[PDB]
Amino acid sequence: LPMPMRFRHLKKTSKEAVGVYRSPIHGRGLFCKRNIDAGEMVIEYAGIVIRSILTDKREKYYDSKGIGCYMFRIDDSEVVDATMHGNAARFINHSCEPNCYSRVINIDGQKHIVIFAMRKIYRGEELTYDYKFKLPCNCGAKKCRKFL
Ligand SMILES: Nc1ncnc2c1ncn2[C@@H]1O[C@H](CN(CC[C@H](N)C(=O)O)CC2CN(Cc3cccs3)C2)[C@@H](O)[C@H]1O
Ligand SMILES: [Zn+2]
Repeated sequence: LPMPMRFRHLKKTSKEAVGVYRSPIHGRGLFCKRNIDAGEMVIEYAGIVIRSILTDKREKYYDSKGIGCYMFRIDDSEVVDATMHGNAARFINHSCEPNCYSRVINIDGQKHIVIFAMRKIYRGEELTYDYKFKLPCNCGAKKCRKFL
């Protein structure tokens, strides 16, 4: 189906497809509640598209209030701040053998970060994507890069 058609009514279907639980990779993670077909649009990384130059001061503010800072870097100029207006996608952990990938899509003039299933994902599995950004990696994959 064309990309703009696939983006419509994710809020309703993502509440039934995924859930947030403790993760053995790190803290909390996103897990699937039912089998997700390969190529399927899982969830949007919801939040506010902000200027990248403002992330340093925004993260400093959040850290000073004891509020966890959830951000997804679009490019050198833009970042999605999911701290206040986010959804369950903000808990997606990194893996060197991910079952998901991130993409910046443009729907009716507006930018959205969406998560796609790279293979069929089975009930109970944690959803992961490759983070592009040393920090030690705990994905546990055979072909682990050992750092994020
Ligand atoms: N494969 C990995 N191996 C090791 N560490 C990982 C991996 N993959 C995600 N990580 C960590 O997770 C952060 C990305 N986070 C994803 C969700 C996280 N699991 C959460 O519970 O909130 C979001 C940031 C915001 N921080 C809030 C905090 C809660 C507790 C301590 S800090 C976590 C990353 O920057 C890392 O520090
Ligand atoms: Zn890894």
